Amino acid sequence: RGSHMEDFVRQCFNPMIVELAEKAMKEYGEDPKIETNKFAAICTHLEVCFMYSDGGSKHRFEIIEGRDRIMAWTVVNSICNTTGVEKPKFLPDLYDYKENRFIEIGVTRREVHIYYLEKANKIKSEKTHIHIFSFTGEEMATKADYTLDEESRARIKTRLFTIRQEMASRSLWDSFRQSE
Amino acid sequence: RGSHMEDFVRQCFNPMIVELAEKAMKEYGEDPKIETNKFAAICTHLEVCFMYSDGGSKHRFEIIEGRDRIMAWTVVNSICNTTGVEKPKFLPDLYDYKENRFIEIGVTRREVHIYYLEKANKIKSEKTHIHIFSFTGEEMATKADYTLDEESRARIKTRLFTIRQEMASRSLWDSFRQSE
Amino acid sequence: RGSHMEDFVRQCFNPMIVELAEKAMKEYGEDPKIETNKFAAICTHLEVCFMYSDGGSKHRFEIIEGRDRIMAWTVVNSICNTTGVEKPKFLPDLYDYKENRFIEIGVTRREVHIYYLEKANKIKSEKTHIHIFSFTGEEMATKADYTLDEESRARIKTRLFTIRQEMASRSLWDSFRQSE
Amino acid sequence: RGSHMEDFVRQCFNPMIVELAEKAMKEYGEDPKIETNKFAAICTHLEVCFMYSDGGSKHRFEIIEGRDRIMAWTVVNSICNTTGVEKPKFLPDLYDYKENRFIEIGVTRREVHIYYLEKANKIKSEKTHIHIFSFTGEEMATKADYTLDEESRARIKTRLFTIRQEMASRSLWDSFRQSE
Amino acid sequence: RGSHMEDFVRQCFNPMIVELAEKAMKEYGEDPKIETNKFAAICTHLEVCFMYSDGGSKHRFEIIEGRDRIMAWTVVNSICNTTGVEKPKFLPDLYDYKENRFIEIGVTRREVHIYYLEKANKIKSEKTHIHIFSFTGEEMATKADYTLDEESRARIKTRLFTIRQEMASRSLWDSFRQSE
Amino acid sequence: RGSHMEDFVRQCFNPMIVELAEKAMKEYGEDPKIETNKFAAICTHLEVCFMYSDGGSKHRFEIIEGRDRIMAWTVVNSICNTTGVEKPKFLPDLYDYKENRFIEIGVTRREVHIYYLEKANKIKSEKTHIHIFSFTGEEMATKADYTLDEESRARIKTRLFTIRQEMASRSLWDSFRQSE
Amino acid sequence: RGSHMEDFVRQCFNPMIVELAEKAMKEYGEDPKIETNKFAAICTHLEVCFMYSDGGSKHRFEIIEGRDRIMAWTVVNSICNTTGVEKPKFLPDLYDYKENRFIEIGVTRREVHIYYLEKANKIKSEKTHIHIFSFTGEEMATKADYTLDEESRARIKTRLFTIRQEMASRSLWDSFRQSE
Amino acid sequence: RGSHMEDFVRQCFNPMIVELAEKAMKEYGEDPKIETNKFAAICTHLEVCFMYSDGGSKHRFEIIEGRDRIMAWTVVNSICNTTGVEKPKFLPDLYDYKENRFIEIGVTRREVHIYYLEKANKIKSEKTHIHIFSFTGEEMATKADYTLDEESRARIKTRLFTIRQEMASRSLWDSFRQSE
Ligand SMILES: [Mn+2]
Ligand SMILES: [Mn+2]
Ligand SMILES: [Mn+2]
Ligand SMILES: [Mn+2]
Ligand SMILES: [Mn+2]
Ligand SMILES: [Mn+2]
Ligand SMILES: [Mn+2]
Ligand SMILES: [Mn+2]
Ligand SMILES: [Mn+2]
Ligand SMILES: [Mn+2]
Ligand SMILES: [Mn+2]
Ligand SMILES: [Mn+2]
Ligand SMILES: [Mn+2]
Ligand SMILES: [Mn+2]
Ligand SMILES: [Mn+2]
Ligand SMILES: [Mn+2]
Repeated sequence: RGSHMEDFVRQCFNPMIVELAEKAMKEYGEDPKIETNKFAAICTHLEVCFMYSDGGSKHRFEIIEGRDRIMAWTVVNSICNTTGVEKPKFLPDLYDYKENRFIEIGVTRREVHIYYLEKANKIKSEKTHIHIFSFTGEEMATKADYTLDEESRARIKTRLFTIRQEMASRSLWDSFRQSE
Repeated sequence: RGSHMEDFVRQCFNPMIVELAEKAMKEYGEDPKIETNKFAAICTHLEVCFMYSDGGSKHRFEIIEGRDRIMAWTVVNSICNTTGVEKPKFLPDLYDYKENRFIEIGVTRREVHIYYLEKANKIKSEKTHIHIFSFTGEEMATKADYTLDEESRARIKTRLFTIRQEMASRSLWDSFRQSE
Repeated sequence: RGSHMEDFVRQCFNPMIVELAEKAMKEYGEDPKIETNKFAAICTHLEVCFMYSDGGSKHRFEIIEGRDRIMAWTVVNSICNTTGVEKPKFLPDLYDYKENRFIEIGVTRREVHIYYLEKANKIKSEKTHIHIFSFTGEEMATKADYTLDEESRARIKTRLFTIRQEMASRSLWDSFRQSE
Repeated sequence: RGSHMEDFVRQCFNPMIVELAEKAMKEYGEDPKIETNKFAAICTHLEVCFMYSDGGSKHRFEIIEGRDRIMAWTVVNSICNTTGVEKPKFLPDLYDYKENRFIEIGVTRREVHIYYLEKANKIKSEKTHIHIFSFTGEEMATKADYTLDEESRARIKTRLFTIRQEMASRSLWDSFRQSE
Repeated sequence: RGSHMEDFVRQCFNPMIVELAEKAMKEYGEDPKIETNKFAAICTHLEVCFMYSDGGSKHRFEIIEGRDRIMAWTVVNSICNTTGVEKPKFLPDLYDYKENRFIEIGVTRREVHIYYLEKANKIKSEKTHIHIFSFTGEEMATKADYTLDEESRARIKTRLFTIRQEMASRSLWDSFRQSE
Repeated sequence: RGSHMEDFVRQCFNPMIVELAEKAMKEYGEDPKIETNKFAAICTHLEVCFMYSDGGSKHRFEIIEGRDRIMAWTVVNSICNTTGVEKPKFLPDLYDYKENRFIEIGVTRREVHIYYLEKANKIKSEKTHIHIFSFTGEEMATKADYTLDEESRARIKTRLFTIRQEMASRSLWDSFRQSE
Repeated sequence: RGSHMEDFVRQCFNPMIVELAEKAMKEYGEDPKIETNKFAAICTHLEVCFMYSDGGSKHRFEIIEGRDRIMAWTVVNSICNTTGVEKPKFLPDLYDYKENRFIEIGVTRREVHIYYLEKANKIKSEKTHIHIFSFTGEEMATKADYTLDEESRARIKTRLFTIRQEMASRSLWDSFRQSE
Repeated sequence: RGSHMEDFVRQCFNPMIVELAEKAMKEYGEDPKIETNKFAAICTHLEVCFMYSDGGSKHRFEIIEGRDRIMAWTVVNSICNTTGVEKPKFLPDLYDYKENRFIEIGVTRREVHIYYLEKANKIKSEKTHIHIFSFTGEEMATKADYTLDEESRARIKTRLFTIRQEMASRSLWDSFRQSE
């Protein structure tokens, strides 16, 4: 099928992220060789989730994203049945053992304003925290509480803009921006 | 002999925990292929001990559990002969170099209330600290002093409930609960 | 979902075989947590293919099985366009650079007689070689030409009978035999 | 307990051999810290078995020794049920896929004459091949058929004499010789 | 600069080949980000050289290609000053210790006829052997002496056609063919 | 060409530093076999940059030095487009996510006074921080703000003096000092 | 030569410590196969030095012990020429970048009182800090300043008593105690 | 001390050869930092011995060189006490299990004629085989029996001439040639 996107994705993200993105995609009946924009996004969203969890303290976060659907919900339940938080309706990306809340991480090519309202209206889980980033460098978190310190968040932002430049250097960014 | 428990134990715990559990069992004349509930427990108790020691600071804990009987007592003695704590009658699981006390870690399928009294009456070592967890998510430590911060203990609790769900998903939990 | 088969499969085959079997299954819309007999088979068929290719000389075989559909056909075509053999209708498992032919490897719980006729009638590619094994220890190859020497084939047979005993030790063999 | 033998055994054999010897010993209710001569022997017998299997061609031997009792018999049965050799009464050490026979490897501190008769009278399996070595450098195989070529057997002999010198250098050989 | 070729090259060849190709290119004042066809070729020519040397016996070939200019000539000289072959004017790719000759390996997108005459007229070293391959599957060696056995050469040919299909699947083959 | 410097450089710095220095040199049309003093310097400057970034907290610094020109500027831009700092005219060595500034690291064989003025006059980027070290042990940073704590800086200084002694032990220091 | 000590030393300390101890011994014309008590001591003193440096913060200590004589003095000089501390007459074991002083670590089988006076009278370097430990569990540091926190020092003490028990379990302790 | 030779030796031979050469030198009271020509030779002689043993079949040679004096003689004795060859007076470099003889490998900067007579007159062990090489490319073995096939010996010769060129490129060869 031979997509420039697909070769760029494989040279741009580390193999562990690429393998994991393929699982979720196939597990949801999507094709990384055909749905190449979504493939690029899932990797990106995956790497952000991973840097995010790296920002905290040793035992701070439980990583929900990157597991398979059944096991992701298994840990979700174990978390709810031991802390007592309400079981979310939709799969979150993380759990903060420090603040005792679930995190939903979104990565957008539009206004951080737009995505967040979209995610807040779908959630209505109240307790679940929302933290979104954009490819231009803005972030936006519930109650203005950004969980991590500035430097951990600054790096994520830097990485997201590197991915943008690399995508645009290959004339792929325009098509990627119109994907979301 | 072919026990569902035994295959689940080997897929659920990491190889280092499984090897170590087998040593202790054989070293005490028990068979992991036949005593599969106890095999599952020893692994679990082993993993809890290991996460527990991971919760502290770099040099905080000496790990007694997981060594062979003779060497476990050797370090126990070295600890007593250098700090001056009373030599316990029964093998503890850890030593806290911060609070200067031995830790006994128990993992229960009953009320944290029941196990602790059972362990306190057998101990009578006074100095030795007791910290027990349950598979439903409660903990219970001497003098309400839980040694680790909440997040390290929360993770242990989460893991213990994942093991429960996985065991029950395979219809093994009922037999495991009636083992203790 | 918790299948004894599924835990046995993961403890019985090496991780590389299990990962690869899952790809092919998901890539063909099958579930290893639900289609556990087929999961066990695909692993077995995979390990046989791998030992088989290990039997020859250094550069003897090209391994078609275990690649993804698109790439498996890519090498198939490269092989046909460089040797000149007829392009098979169905994906083979190997290519013999020594005898210059494609190999179809089957693994059966029935008479080696039955499977081979089934595979010969579906093939009709004439050139493609067929080599089947059973779980009881018989083999059966086109033109009585068994490609490998006796010892390489003897080991495959031994392994196949170990898998049978292990499956039956866990009361899984009866259900597995009725799967084919 | 502190045995010179036990420290010498651990410095003289590689960790994989030492771990494996401990399994078999514990699995048969023997103590390597107390039965140190037998501990030294089992390691030696283990290393000989391993070099022996290394002497053949790639797929020549199946290694029975070093597995646990139940799994060693499992492969034994798979071998018998696929070749058709008679199932031995006693666990052999190897299987020769080339000559299609089981091998019993013995290592002696007495006359190769004595041990072999002892092993032949106990066996009576007829088909099972016997190949014994001594610490002084002699060997002795059924039907004068020594399976491996001279060089592979010469190395085993050399190693066995190195172990003797090292043991005697530490004044352990005399007690070891009187063990058998 | 963002070349589809360049991303495909990095996903198609192993990292060791890509690193080595970059050295030679930079060492000769060429840019892999700009001269992407030549970048793709040098990798290909590199991988062929490496499989080629893998075809012989253990100590058969000395690999000249892939070293830096100064060190490649150093070994060339050591080879000439110890065997007595004439020192080539141009850097060869290999040395055959079996046939005692230097090998020049070429990889072409034109007729194996054309490239070979081009390489023979430039060489005039007489002793130096020439062995060329094409992307369609033909080979062509001096004195019809192809050095390796058929299977080693068949694999090279297969790989070369896989690279062609992958390049064309991405609409890169047409531009690559017009590069040579 | 055989330079004592070049052999000393390869035995004195770790392979990762040596490889990276060669890239930058070749990427700028310099020869490490001929420009051996500059080769020694680039390694040194590289190791200082690396220890420097190791001094901070986990996510403190982004390392600009050691990347290739195009990618170094890519991250530079991502940093500027996400924080809003002015885009430097010249490539810096690091970015401090804590103090939000770019760092220029210089290593001198002259007065820390001289180099700094030279670097300040060329920079005029105002925002970019300057931190220089000498081989005799002095440092010198903008606004007397030395970013790292004393111990991290003390180690760099120690290492720089070890390199001096080693160079002089080989009678290479005099020529190296006259290089700058 | 075959010393029980020598086999115990090799099973008791990790290979890196044993290799390093042998260097220093040979570099000073001592034989670990003959001077086995001193061999045991140098390992012990080495492991203490290593745990000690592990107690501090990331960049706290420079490790002098374990290097070869010439290189140990090279770093010593670099440290003196960059901080300005007086160059010790005798090789210390460490440097504290936090407190800016050299550390001499001694390990004794006598009264911590005796060794320290012996080391203080030989030193007279004033600035160099002295910190000694005993095999019974006492420590003793200059100005009652023990550099590390209690837990790091407690572990060293525990380890030292384990080595004592292991040595005595093998009837080697009595001869070791009379060595010092 | 800083010898160009010593830096060249460390960049020219692999770390395992350099470590091993240092052992033998220190074990014989020689200094690689001062006796740099002998240091270069011992490495060279070591690498030749290692390639030599690599030339044979899997179990062909026992490597005597590179062990410590006591252990080298231990294997020598084990070889003699199991084959029955005469115990050499001087330590050989190898044992050929194929031809049943000890090998003395010499590497010369003079006529292969001179060295061999020197080694034959000192030996007088009759049975011990002698095989010498020169840096110009000639070899010379007892009874014109060169043990290995031409290609294995050709590579050794090539390597020896590379070392010569590298040494001379650094103006070290002249001093090295006058060392022998
Ligand atoms: Mn998600
Ligand atoms: Mn999300
Ligand atoms: Mn316990
Ligand atoms: Mn417990
Ligand atoms: Mn197939
Ligand atoms: Mn098939
Ligand atoms: Mn046996
Ligand atoms: Mn036996
Ligand atoms: Mn070339
Ligand atoms: Mn070529
Ligand atoms: Mn720079
Ligand atoms: Mn700089
Ligand atoms: Mn010291
Ligand atoms: Mn000291
Ligand atoms: Mn020698
Ligand atoms: Mn010699």
